Amino acid sequence: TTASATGIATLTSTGDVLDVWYPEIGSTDQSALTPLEGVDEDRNVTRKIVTTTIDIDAAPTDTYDAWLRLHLLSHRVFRPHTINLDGIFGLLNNVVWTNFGPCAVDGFALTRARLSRRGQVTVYSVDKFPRMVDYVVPSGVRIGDADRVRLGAYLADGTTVMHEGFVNFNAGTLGASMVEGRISAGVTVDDGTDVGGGASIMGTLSGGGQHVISLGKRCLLGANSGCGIPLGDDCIIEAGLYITAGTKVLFDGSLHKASTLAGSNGLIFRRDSVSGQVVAVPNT
Amino acid sequence: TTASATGIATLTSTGDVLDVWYPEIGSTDQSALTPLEGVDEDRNVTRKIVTTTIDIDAAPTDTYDAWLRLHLLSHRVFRPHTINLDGIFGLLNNVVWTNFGPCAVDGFALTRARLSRRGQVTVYSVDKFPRMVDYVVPSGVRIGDADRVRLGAYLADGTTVMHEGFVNFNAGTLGASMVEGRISAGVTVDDGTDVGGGASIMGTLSGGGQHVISLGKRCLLGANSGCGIPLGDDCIIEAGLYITAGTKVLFDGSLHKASTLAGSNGLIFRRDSVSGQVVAVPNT
Amino acid sequence: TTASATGIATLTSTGDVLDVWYPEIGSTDQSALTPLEGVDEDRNVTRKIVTTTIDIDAAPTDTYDAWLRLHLLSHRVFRPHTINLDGIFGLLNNVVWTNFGPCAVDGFALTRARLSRRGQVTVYSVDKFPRMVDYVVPSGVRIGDADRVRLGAYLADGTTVMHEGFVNFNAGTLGASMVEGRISAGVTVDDGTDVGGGASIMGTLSGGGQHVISLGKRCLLGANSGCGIPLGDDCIIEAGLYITAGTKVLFDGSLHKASTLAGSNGLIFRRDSVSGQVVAVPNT
Repeated sequence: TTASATGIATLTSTGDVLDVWYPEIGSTDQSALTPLEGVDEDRNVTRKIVTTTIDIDAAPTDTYDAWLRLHLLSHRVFRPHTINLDGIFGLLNNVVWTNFGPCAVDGFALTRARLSRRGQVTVYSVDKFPRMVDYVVPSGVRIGDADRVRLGAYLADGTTVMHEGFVNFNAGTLGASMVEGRISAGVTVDDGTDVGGGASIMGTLSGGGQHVISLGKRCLLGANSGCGIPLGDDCIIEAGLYITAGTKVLFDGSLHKASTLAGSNGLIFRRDSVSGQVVAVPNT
Repeated sequence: TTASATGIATLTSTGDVLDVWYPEIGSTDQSALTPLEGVDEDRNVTRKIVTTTIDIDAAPTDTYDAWLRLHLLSHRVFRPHTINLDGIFGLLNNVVWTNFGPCAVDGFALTRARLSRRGQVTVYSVDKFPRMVDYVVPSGVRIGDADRVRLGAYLADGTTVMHEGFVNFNAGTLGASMVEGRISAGVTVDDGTDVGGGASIMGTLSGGGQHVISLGKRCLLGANSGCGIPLGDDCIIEAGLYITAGTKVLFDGSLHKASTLAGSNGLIFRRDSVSGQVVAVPNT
Repeated sequence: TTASATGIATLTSTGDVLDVWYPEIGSTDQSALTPLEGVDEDRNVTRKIVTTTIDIDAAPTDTYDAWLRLHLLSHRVFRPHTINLDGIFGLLNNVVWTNFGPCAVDGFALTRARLSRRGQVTVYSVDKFPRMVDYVVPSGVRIGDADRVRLGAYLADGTTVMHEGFVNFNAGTLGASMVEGRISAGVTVDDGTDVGGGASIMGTLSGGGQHVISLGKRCLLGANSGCGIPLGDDCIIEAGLYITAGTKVLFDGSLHKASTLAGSNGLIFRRDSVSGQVVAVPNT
């Protein structure tokens, strides 16, 4: 699908793209942005209006195109998995995200020294993905510590991300959800889901499919729980319990790999003291 | 109990209250605050001195009264559960907390554009509760990442909140305590307690009482542990173990719901490899 | 070993040292820093160039010496455990880390009021250790939320610290590593290690040796796991499992304290549904 927008890019003297801000999508209005164009000699960058047009099904081909992809997600124009992001890591620069804006990692010590004549320099982050909220604040959301939501995160109207929640790029919520735990890249949860405090969805060593996971509607993951399998609607994972793809769970009298229960609806995963096993039992 | 204070409110052109700062409680001194009064045309708000008087036992009745309640907690004038907070969620506005101060969520894109003529705009948080430290820094405390303590948190002299700790409103510490994990709203811990790294107190799905919990003195919760029951003094929860209200624990030869041990003193909760159970054993 | 550097100190009118910045180590160039020297009457501090020389094997003896020690670590001049830090807690002041720089905890309310005539005051942290990145951005690293890396952290080239990672002082990575969990003071991990999301290394109640731990090369700790024992190379800890020094693990047909396996290479620690035990099995 064709998509396009007008934004303002921050460029180094090499022409490396540190960032592009697209305040809105599909718009032509350049002169909202003209008074931001210019040179910043302390940072050695220039800011320059650009117009970018892409095909969402093609892999991104340069840095401008990568940035527009992430804005399309966080503006909620497109959902996770409807935009091709292949190769995006090779298109984004590592940047020093400061109170004065993006700065190049090369020669930051000189930049810091020059900027310090204007004020205290604070570094928020050093990464290829900036903090979502500094580019897009989507409507109807709360974010308690906005360090923890990357540009490219999709947060549906009605979502709260608590301070210990985290939402990566190409990930997030498809309806109103309470996110107190960690949503890895590619993962989505649906309406009325509560990801409890410190819970992990698709974390390190949770799975071994060639393929990413999601949760359905009204799933409840307990605090400090984890989930490495796709779940359907109305599933519950007990506080403190990590269900990995390879966890053996007792369901109908025998042990089964949790991956065999992928996509189930209405299951409660919990520890069971009488059997000594993780059990999967029907939710009612 | 009657309480009162003089502060400065930030108001939108509708008269919605974005925030009130009360630098001190019970004071009359208006002209410390007069040079802050004014209009900010970029944000479209005005700042205006107010005096607010409340009864701590009555439910709050407007936004000013809500804000004073949260200041009374974080100034440590009153302890958690001695101030009525019923309805507070309906009195607080969702706000965009920026480096230029509070901004309205409605029309933030225009606000961001106007503010950007003065400097880089950074959004810290989008929420109904601001970061405590921007209103009150209570004496004798350390806070490693101050995104993680909400205004309304009560931190006793001698408390350290580590970077992965979190303290909600109406919650916190009643004596000198090390907080490396997460204290939900309504929860308090007492003197010499260590909430270990990533531990959860009263998290999502930890309990099913009609009622909130607390820990006593000198409780030690291991890293990545959890507790969904009130505990007395000198209790220990093993690292990595979540004790929910419904967890079956082996105590005196039989299995009991952990809720039956609510308020105990001197218990160690740990996994036991010879029984395959969570055991509760006497601390000595 | 003798070490020295030129920096700029922030001093209160008592001469208490709030911070020292040493932009580079072993250098004489004072006049890069002269235009920063001065008085800040709102904060009541002065900034003053200093030259500091220490012996890395001697305990630190004043505040300047403490600060240089932490810079030597985060500049990667010396590795964790090659600099004596005994007594450092008594040499560092508790500071209010603000957007205007370090401020004294004593009389902060007056400082906040004075600074507010220049702009919104934001408090980032209140602690004895500042945020590493505001003093040193080491080359070749990404840090998603830079609140979570203390000055004194050693991050090897090629390291990513994700937003829920944390690295204390005198701790970190000895080669390229993915840090998504929490590295306590004194702990190091080596090349190709992945500390999964929310994992804890040497957290509260994980151990009872008189002595700190480390992980070797290519160790994989699952999300929400924990480790309280030194491990060698190529070890794996299952997602959701905490291996404490006192955890009983099944290895060769009998139960052994995990501390007896300290320093092993090529072990996989996982829950085993058929035995009901934590097992340690060979990695291949």
